[PDB]
Amino acid sequence: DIQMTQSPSSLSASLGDRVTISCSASQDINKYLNWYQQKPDGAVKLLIFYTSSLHSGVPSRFSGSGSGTDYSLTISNLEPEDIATYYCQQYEKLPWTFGGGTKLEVKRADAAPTVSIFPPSSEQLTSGGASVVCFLNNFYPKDINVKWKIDGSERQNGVLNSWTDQDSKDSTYSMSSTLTLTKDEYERHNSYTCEATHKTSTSPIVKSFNRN
Amino acid sequence: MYCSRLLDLVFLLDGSSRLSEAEFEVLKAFVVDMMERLRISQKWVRVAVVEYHDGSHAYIGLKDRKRPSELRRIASQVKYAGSQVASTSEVLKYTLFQIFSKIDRPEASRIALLLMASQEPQRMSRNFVRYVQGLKKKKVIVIPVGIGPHANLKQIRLIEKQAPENKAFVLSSVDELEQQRDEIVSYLCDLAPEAP
Amino acid sequence: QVQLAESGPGLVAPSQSLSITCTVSGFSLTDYGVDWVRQPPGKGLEWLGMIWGDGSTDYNSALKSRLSITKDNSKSQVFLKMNSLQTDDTARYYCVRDPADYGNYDYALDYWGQGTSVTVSSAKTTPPSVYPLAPGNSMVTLGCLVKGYFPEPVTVTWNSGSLSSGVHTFPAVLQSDLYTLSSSVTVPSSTWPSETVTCNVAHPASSTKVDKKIVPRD
Repeated sequence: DIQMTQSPSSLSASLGDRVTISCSASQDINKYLNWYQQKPDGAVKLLIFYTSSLHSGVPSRFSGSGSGTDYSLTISNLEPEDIATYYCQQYEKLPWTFGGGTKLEVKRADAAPTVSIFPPSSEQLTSGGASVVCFLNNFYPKDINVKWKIDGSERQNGVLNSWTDQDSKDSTYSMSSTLTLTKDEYERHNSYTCEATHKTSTSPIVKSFNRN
Repeated sequence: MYCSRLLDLVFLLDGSSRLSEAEFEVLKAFVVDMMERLRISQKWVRVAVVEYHDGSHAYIGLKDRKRPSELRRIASQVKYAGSQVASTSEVLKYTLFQIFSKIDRPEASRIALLLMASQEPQRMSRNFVRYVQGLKKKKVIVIPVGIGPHANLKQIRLIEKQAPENKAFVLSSVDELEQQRDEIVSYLCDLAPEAP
Repeated sequence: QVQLAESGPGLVAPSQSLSITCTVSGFSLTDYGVDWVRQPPGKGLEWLGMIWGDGSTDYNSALKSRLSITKDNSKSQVFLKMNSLQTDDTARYYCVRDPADYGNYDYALDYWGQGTSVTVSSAKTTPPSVYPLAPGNSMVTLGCLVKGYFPEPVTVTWNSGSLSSGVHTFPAVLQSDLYTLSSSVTVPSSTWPSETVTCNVAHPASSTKVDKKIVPRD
């Protein structure tokens, strides 16, 4: 298997920008490289084949180049619909292998997370279940970390995190964190804190509730 | 008539059931009739004989130091292999990486006489053109000789297109082998340099 | 013109097999090849194998000979068959056309299909347990915890679609071979609790449709 490497997996750009995605091969692949695009709705299409040939209907802002082990795709001027994930693929030797992919992200002004903590619905507790939910909404950049705290002590077991992809309009990101506990462990403590740590704030954006 | 020049000729015999046991004898005969019209010697025309199915059976090597008579005999004693598939890609690949791994005799032309009567499965043709181009890059001329209505015509045309010297001889049956034997030996000889 | 549509099982129990038919259109299967590529959730693309115009095939050695690709030229259909499916074989499977032209060494995956999702697990159709999330400013954020369901997917709306601009539905994660996702909605404080904010969770697989109105804590 020839290993295809696409170093940046995330690439922030601004519409109009000229973007270049790199793909390198573990060995010489004699220009037998193709470029694919997977839009946010999942559609996959071939953009460039044999290093630089554009596929039918593909706009001329896309161009590919390279040889030996290094190849690249270039978008002269970034159009909105160009926001997607790009994969390079070799056909020098079977089986065909793809690169890890590079997802284009739209640049925007930093934004702080709008953190909201939720105690378990009584109906849930009615099933010996106690899930504390924490929403970290509309922030930018995408990088963020959450931390759970029960009565001051941190907890990293029983926590499930889900992140959303960049918002189509407002270009922010949102993530959810859920601390699931047994009704018993839950009713055994009082303070439940959720801490967001993001670029926009040097002091932890804390949220919490006491079991009153 | 006869060839006294610097040449390294590799006979590649289709080893598929596409050629009956009797038809393969006619093929082997043609090959021996050829060796009879070549000046077999390490200083003139060197010969190698290989039968090909899924793999290659090398009966004679260009470096084999055996009397011509011995070599013609070995040729006549090439076992019939009626395999369901004779991979041309695999033989060219074998010719490229094995036979001509190194070119010890630059003063000699190199010709791969691809005697084919079948057509391999497409999956086996994946690197076909790449192997023919690799041969071209060692200056190994590839002469395709189609035999019968199952000989891969695509590959025959494809080989002619890779290099100008790759001339094809399309025969309807092993019976035409003899009729054209002389024109074939002439062409191959003319692709070789005489020696001083 | 050129089209390729997948028809899969949707679900597959471990040890069992996957059977997907690819109905192609706009071209002849004797002229082109057809590949199978899958994408594991949250992962990249993976090439499985393909079948040439003549019927010969090529498979990814990594599939440990579990894959079989056959086709029916007359019915413009290519069949994928995979044995002993494991959980990590869960992925969206796409059938993609490719020239399969060794004459030009042209094997680009020129036209893809929408794909078909395949979840491989022993879990059984469980409906989701929907829980309303009421708060612990000028805007208020409500939520709906959709827990313990299977298989995917669910359809979470708020106020039957009336509320959307302030809605965030997060990707489902596996809590325990059962999926859990959350949905949040932010609205002006003047609208809740004074007015009703309800979340609607549909789960086709269970023919279930729950409505959970967000009520201030008791």
